[PDB]
Amino acid sequence: MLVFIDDGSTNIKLQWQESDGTIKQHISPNSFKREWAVSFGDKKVFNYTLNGEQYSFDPISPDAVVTTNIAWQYSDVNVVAVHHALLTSGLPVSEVDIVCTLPLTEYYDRNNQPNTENIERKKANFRKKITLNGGDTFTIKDVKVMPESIPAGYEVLQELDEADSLLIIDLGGTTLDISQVMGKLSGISKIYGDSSLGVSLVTSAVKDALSLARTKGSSYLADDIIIHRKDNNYLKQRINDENKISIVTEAMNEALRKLEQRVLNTLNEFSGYTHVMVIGGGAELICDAVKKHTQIRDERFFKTNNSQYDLVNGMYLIGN
Amino acid sequence: DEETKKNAMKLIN
Ligand SMILES: Nc1ncnc2c1ncn2[C@@H]1O[C@H](COP(=O)(O)OP(=O)(O)NP(=O)(O)O)[C@@H](O)[C@H]1O
Ligand SMILES: [Mg+2]
Repeated sequence: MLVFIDDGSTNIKLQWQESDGTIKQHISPNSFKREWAVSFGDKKVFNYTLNGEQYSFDPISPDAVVTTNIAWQYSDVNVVAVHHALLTSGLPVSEVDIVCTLPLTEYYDRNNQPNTENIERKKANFRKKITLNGGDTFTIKDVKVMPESIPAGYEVLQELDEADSLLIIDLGGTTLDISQVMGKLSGISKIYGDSSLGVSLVTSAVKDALSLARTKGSSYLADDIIIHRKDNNYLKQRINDENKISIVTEAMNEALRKLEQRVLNTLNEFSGYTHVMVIGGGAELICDAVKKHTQIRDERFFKTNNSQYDLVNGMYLIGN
Repeated sequence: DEETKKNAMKLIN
């Protein structure tokens, strides 16, 4: 079994092919607290131990570990998150080989050549031993690494002359990863990583607002509100203090404007790209402003209906 | 296809 694991700070995305050749996808939010959870009734809890420390998957706890940083790539929580994603995917527990991911600036030196040091640090992290309480964990056999952003442009780069270049803008929870890549993947003009520019800018602001509105929860719940920002009834069902909905929506709106302006300023630093692609969960939030800011003709702008999965799908199309 | 997929393999390390 070979499983493609785009292991992002916010969500693990999995893609893999079944025995009968059908392709499956699974997403798994990285919300874990440093304590075992308690099972009541029909609730199956996932309690893990790694290096003498206990964790549980907990989607609602305000004490869920905040994972919005570079260190997380090689962290213990990462290993828990990836095992948990495997254990909730529907695949039978087993040995597996995996292809995981690194941020551009971790995967590449300033010359756009692999940073074998960091690439190996990544592979070694998945050697850490982990226990699931009252159950068996998958065993992680062979580990290979790919860069983030770039693999998502695979299909599009195929029908692109080697003179055209595609700007792939990957906005995740922690990091803005930008790459400019020549047609047929014949070259890489430029990479760029900003690990202080993520949707967490918004997540963090929404989380604080929710707490003020007496809806104290995890980063995940805050993202859940960002995802449903356009649904006033959803907002009204989730947010406890009915009198403070505008505090959440406006806090969200201001951080979104900040997100936008910061992202657009970053684009000003690229030039000569003929095509523009926007991928990641953040794509939904910035795609209009990007298309507009780049004056790229409609046909040269690329945005899928499942932006969060663009990367892991590309990893699959390439490496499976 | 073949040229792109070829180059794609440098993305796997
Ligand atoms: N449909 C949606 N609409 C708006 N925002 C979304 C949507 N889906 C996901 N998001 C946001 O996008 C973020 C998750 O993006 P994702 O691309 O999965 O990050 P990641 O890859 O896990 N983190 P990173 O390590 O920075 O690449 C969350 O913070 C969500 O708030
Ligand atoms: Mg990502």
